[PDB]
Amino acid sequence: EFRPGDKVVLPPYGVGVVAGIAQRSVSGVSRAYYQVDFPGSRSKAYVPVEAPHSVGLRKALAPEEVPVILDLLKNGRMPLPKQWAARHRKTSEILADGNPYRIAQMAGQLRAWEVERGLPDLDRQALRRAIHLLAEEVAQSLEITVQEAKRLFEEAWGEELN
Amino acid sequence: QLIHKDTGLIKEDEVFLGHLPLMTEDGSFIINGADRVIVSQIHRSPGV
Amino acid sequence: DQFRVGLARLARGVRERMVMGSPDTLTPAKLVNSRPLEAALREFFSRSQ
Repeated sequence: EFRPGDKVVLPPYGVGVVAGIAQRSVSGVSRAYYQVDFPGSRSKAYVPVEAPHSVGLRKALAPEEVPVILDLLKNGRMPLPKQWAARHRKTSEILADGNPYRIAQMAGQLRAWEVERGLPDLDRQALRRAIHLLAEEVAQSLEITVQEAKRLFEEAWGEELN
Repeated sequence: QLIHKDTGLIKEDEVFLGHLPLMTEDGSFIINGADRVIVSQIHRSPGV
Repeated sequence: DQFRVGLARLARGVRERMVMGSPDTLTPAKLVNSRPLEAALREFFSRSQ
């Protein structure tokens, strides 16, 4: 369940607070619907209360989960196919998937490769867009704007952030 | 609003379209920084 | 008239983006377009008699 003021995630919307629940008229009878808003978008969202766990509606990590993610961010890697197709495809799916542990785990190998040989014009967006959801997630949990939030990664990276 | 056919999941998210020229006081728009005018047209009315 | 007939050219630019890529993660923020409409209006306001 999600109360009015719960801090949640709605892929790929990064983070947003739930405003409440309402009966939206969809087709036939109106099932209950959760409401996820994003002030840094001015968008809007309606999430069915039936199976919230099927839309990948997770919740912002707690301040306790910062170090673990950082540790899997600095070191943790993972092999990927050589031809750009499968590799970038996988990375993309992982991105839209909305999984901070997987996005960070990915960011690790992507980082190891970026300063070695160097990152293709594709995997670059697959890195940037990856660090984006992270930097904002940190801003949701620790309530510190993308300035400070991005200032976090600098430690477990070795370099600053864009 | 972009809605899934099966998932029953709703996604609204307002977007952008473009720029639509506005008419002045006198009744003539400004295209490419020039003062132009839209003259009326005439053709037979629809029907049998 | 030019707005609607120009908007249908956008509707087709809608039906080609959704039918591919990632049908799960999509928003109209990626499904719409400017030019099919923008150019449609810019055309009328200049070239028409």
